[PDB]
Amino acid sequence: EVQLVESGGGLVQPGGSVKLSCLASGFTFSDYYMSWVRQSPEKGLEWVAEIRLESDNYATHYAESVKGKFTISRDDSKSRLYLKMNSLRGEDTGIYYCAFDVYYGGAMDYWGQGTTVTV
Amino acid sequence: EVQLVESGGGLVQPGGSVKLSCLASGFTFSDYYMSWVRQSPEKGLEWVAEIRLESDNYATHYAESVKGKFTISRDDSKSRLYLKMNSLRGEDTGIYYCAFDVYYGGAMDYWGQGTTVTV
Amino acid sequence: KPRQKRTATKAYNVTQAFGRRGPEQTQGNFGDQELIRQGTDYKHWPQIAQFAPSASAFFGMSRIGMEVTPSGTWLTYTGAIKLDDKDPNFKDQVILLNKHIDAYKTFP
Amino acid sequence: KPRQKRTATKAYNVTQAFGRRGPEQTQGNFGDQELIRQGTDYKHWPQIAQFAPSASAFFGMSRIGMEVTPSGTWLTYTGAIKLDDKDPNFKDQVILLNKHIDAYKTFP
Amino acid sequence: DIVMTQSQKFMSTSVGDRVSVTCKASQNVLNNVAWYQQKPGQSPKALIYSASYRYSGVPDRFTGSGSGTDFTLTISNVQSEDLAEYFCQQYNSYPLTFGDGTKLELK
Amino acid sequence: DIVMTQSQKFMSTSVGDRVSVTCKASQNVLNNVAWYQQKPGQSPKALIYSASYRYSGVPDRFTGSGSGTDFTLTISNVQSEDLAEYFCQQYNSYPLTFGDGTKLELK
Amino acid sequence: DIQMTQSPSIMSASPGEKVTMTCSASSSVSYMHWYQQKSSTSPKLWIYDTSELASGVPGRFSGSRSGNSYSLTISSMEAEDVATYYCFQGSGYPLTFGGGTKLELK
Amino acid sequence: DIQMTQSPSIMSASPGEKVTMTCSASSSVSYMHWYQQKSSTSPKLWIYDTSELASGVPGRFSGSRSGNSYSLTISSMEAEDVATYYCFQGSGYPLTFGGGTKLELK
Amino acid sequence: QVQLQQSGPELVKPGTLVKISCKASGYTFTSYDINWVKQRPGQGLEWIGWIYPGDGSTKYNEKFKGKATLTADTSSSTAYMQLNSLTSENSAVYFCARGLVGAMDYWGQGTSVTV
Amino acid sequence: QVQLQQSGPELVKPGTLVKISCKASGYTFTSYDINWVKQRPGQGLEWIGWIYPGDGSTKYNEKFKGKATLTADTSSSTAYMQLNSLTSENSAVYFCARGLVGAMDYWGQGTSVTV
Repeated sequence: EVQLVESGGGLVQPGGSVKLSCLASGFTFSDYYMSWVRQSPEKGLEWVAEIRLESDNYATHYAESVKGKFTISRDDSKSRLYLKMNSLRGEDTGIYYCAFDVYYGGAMDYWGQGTTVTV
Repeated sequence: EVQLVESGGGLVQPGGSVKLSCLASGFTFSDYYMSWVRQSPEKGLEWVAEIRLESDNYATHYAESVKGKFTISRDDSKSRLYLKMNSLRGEDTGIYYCAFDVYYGGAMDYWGQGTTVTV
Repeated sequence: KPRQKRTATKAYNVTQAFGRRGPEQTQGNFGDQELIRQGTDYKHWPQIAQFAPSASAFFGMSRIGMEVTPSGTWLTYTGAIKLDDKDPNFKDQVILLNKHIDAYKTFP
Repeated sequence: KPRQKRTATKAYNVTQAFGRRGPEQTQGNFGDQELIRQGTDYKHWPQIAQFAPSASAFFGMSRIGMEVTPSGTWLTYTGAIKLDDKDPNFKDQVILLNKHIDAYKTFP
Repeated sequence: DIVMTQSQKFMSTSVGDRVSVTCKASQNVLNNVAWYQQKPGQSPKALIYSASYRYSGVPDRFTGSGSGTDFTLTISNVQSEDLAEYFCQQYNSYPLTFGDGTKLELK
Repeated sequence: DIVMTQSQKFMSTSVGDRVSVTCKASQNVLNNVAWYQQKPGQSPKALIYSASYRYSGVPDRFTGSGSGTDFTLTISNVQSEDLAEYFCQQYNSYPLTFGDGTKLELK
Repeated sequence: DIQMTQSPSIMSASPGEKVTMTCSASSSVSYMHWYQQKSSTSPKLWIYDTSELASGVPGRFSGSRSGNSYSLTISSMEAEDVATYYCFQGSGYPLTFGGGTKLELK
Repeated sequence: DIQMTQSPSIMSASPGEKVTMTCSASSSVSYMHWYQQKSSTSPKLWIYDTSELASGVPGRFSGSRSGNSYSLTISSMEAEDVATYYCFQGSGYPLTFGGGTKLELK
Repeated sequence: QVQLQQSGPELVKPGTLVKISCKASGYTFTSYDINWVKQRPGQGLEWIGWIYPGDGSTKYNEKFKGKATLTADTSSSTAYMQLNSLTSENSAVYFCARGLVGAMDYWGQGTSVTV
Repeated sequence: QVQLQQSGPELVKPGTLVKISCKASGYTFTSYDINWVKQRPGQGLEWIGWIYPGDGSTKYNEKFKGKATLTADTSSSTAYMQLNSLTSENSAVYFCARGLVGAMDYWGQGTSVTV
């Protein structure tokens, strides 16, 4: 019933901007929170940021490694999650996953496929 | 085991003073409450008074109609309960009983034999 | 703080302090989609909070036992609290305590 | 006040408000010969009451269920709280808890 | 989205008998369903909540039973003031459904 | 009052073997008993509390078990420093009634 | 402060029939203990806390908590139940016994 | 802020031999979770609430909590266990994954 | 007792915005939730949404997102609704009821629209 | 480390009052109980009683009621025992010890009394 799919990647020039998108189908999207996770050969996995429901005025929270240069937005009608990026320095190379959990609280158990971003 | 024995009653003229006794054997008398209950052929059972442990400075508590003219005291060494009376009117006719409970409070299960007081 | 005296708010979500809900004996059962997120900020909380035992009442009414395994020591509680059928709020509590009890089987 | 939110003291003895302790399912079994008398004035009360669940813990850890009989409704609460083994007060809590559980068999 | 389906769009009966209807749910909905009555050209009135309990003002002989999938409403000793349409609602996963309708008639 | 009886007023054993004692109670004492050890001359220490738990400093060679009436302990291996007297108490009724005395000598 | 009144004064009974005794309580008495006294003997306890039968008792009797009104239901009458019956408080300090109900046969 | 470190990094293993991986953490860690990632696949959840195995997880694995240090104990090594395992926190908003331990064979 | 009075019938031209009001009384307004439902003639009931006159929370159903806009007024315990579809397909009646978590307790006379 | 010092040996004449001292340290004094036990040479241990420094509560065993008397001194966390029945039957050793209600934790040296 639940299946995520993410896209929007491609080669990015140093200092450019790319808007990865994640689409969900098969569940009430405006009921659950979602977050993003990087994947790089060296630094392993690191947490990007998560977003909260419309009830709390679309409250956000971003990781300390990238406070700026990133922005998570969530339209509710089209049921997508947008991860806008800015000034991609030569460190953010690899795969990006969009993950969410049913029992609200970080226990992520519904991952996607992966979007490849290279500088 | 528990076996209460009470005595000391007898014929008393109006305005006199008697002193009932209540001796117990088979349990640690210094660790339980005890109260008195009167009986009359007409008014049924009424509550006389109760007494509490040495911890609360030998606290006492008497009924309403017999608030005065009665006094409960307890010496722990000889393991007895004393109920002193003064100025007995015509209402104090019948049998008096000792009563103490194991589970401190309310339900009285270990009763005695009875002491007959007639005006 | 010990896990038995932790309040659940919008910061500490119910699944973030009391563990995920499930069928296991240790895991909890109560809670629906709204409660596990809002916490004590859930709008109809006081009405369901009128059944939370006090400090003395919990010991005075529940049956307690100690079970010891090589894993450690556990206190087991078996309680039973009756609901008044005369108060007008009787048709306010059964619905609340039915929408949330055993609701983990309905989550996607 | 409802039975689930009564505080016991030297005025309301534990047996006077929570019912006489016994072996029945509804009745409780805690208290040895003094907690049923002094109440919250028991000189070792806080160390036992630190295991008392809060408002959000009782409805966040217990396996709540609802049972309906011709007698009425009943909320059934099973639970399990783990006691740590590193804090020194561990060897203060096992002594107290054992010398009060199932102590109604020791009365004369 | 949970779908609640009924049968017997028309179901007449006799006076003072035992009639019971059925209401099957697609996805498991525990025990949180409610049964409602509506006489023609009037507003609905709540009959039964929590699938077992009865509202105040609602008379006896209106009982409910079931859990999970098959919910049943049993009416005993059907009287004149019962010609109406009866519905069932689910409350586990917003959005909410109201069934289709069960007309209770005479024969 | 409660009397805690302990037979075997003199027991010998070898080194590093399994030795156990026995201490029976007249009335039910639930599980509220504790053992203690006292070497000749010096004051007694504390071995086991609640019949199934050790204090801090007691070696794991010592263990205890039992409930209700037949409270017992077991020393895994008899060492040189375990030549002393051992007692078992009754922390339930108020007259505490410590119990007799047993010794564990060599042979 | 507190006044308690048993409803039936002298209620008759027949073997195998149902008996109902009612004690009122114009107060907030938590649990109403419940005693029985026979002729020329010491009183004995019969209901512990509003529901529980006492120690050494036939299972015929059963208490209730119908609001502030409390009641005892005797399932079937027998020769072993001809005595007086009393209701007793114990929440507040000024304890008060009832008035008693005398169950006789027919 | 909370910083966490997994002690082993390239720990090897042999069939049937017990495997232990320890994740250190600061305080406020309520229930550390464990995820597993294989080569070229999406990450999956394997331990939640430090004790409960996930859906499909063989009963071989089990977690523990020795104070502030959490541990994963692979009972017996199998061919279907060569992957990277990483620890995760869930209490504080600044979530932080571990460093990962790559379990190989001998 | 508990009564929820609703406005009378309303005949409107297509597209022209409507407004259906229901005034509450006899109960604590900010203690219970007010929901709406529609009933096409012949067809069955179907959910629309609820509004709670506290934080102003309002969770519509998927079908009628943007088609309906609930409001609240705690000054007179009155809640009203604005519909903007009006395509002769929603020619029906509407019922404004109450509820704890969705279980409808009481009802009201309702209204009636006509395109 | 938790320790409990006690006075030295005492040789007294018959009938004379005897006071035994027991000083505590490294422990919250009002958070435990100081109890006493007696050990005749050859015989077994027997209970005497404890004193809680806070409330001053004292519970004695049946045998020694009116024989021994305890006291508390929160000024220096020291407790004393007065024996006022010694004639010839108590040439023994006394052990001031600690412990929660019931069992005894770490003990003290004790002291011997001979008439």
